[PDB]
Amino acid sequence: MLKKKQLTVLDLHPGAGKTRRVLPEIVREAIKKRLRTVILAPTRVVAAEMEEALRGLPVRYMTTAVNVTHSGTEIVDLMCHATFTSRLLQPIRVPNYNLNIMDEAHFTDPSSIAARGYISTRVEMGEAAAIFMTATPPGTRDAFPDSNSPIMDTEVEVPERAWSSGFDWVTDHSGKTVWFVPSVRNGNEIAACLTKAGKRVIQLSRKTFETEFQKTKNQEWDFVITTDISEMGANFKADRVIDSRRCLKPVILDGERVILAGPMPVTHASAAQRRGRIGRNPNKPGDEYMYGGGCAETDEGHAHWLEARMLLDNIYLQDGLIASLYRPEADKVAAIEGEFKLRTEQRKTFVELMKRGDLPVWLAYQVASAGITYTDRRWCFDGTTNNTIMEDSVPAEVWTKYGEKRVLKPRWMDARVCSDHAALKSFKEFAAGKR
Ligand SMILES: CCS/C(=N\c1ccc(CC)cc1)NC
Repeated sequence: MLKKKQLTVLDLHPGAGKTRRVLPEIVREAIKKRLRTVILAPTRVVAAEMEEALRGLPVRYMTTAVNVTHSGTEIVDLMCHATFTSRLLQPIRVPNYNLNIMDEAHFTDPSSIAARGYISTRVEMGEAAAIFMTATPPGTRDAFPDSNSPIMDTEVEVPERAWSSGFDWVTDHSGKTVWFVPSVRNGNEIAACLTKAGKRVIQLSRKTFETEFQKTKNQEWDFVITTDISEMGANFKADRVIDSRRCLKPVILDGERVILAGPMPVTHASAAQRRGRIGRNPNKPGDEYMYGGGCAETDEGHAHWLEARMLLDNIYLQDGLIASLYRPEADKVAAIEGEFKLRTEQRKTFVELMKRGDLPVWLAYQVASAGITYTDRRWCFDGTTNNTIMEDSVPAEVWTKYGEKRVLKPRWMDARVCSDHAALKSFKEFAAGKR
């Protein structure tokens, strides 16, 4: 695997030992061969689990999720997928790693797709080797792969709202369940229904993941209600997965707005990953997987692939060349390579709106390409009446940095800035000039 050119896809089934068994062997060989190596973790939780599997080995942890006193002589760096992509975009020089290892290489967030694009392009140019570790490579059509122990698979109607009757099997269970819901708001309703029935529930989503995940180890629970973020290496000591088989899909309409379409079917890769949370202990056969819908290729036309192109167009590769998306996932978007390339100043605004502004990639691009500077928030208020953001059935209001009370009405509407209470609160703070 460890030779210039060559991208290897390590596709062992979920729980086969890619992270705890194969990864340390690869790292030992890389260090023996003096290969400058990067290990890409999807989340800070996976970064912490990787330190445990790699303990002793000289690895430089470029994350605050690990508390290690480095020696300065490490030739292996470990960082999150987003950090790698972020450093590539920023003026900081990123080493030209001879070996690029991506754990949970199926992650569909824009920064993970862009990282795959950049790395596979360097490999195609003959400059580096790469290893993509995932049980579900792009384009997988099997939602029921192998497991460490047999799983009972059952197609059943799964509630997506609070219920009074008709789903006794859900609450009659005496074990631990991980339940995948299509959104934070849908999970809040199911969590409330289960709590009212006497169950102890933990909720996980992208924003709360590190803090709330600790509770799955620190306390006794009956249910974990989670969004699709738990498909990325989140390990639970559970005996059942309930899977709605649904997700929200960001869709760019007329090149002018982003809506959260659906809920709609998950991909086969997402279903296999959700199911893959259980059946991991060869001594506990019979873990259950209850699923409530079929799979579909909902990654085609999904905004994340277009956002990945906006990122790759603004990353230096060599002269005017631009990194292409990883070949198996390149047809998911219809885009011209280079169409989102920004001049140095607008590029800096683009980066700062994502990094400091915490805006979605698509929204950051619309603001930066319009020649608007980072601190100029007049665009949050001068959109059409149909772009009015609503808070509890009434127009949302903020005090501008000037001291004026105004209705939140952005020139570009992206549904992700107000898809839950937390997102709308962060967007209100941005529109007010508070970051
Ligand atoms: C706070 C009261 S309004 C204010 N600025 C303006 C000025 C003009 C207009 C358009 C009539 C709106 C707003 N600053 C504090």
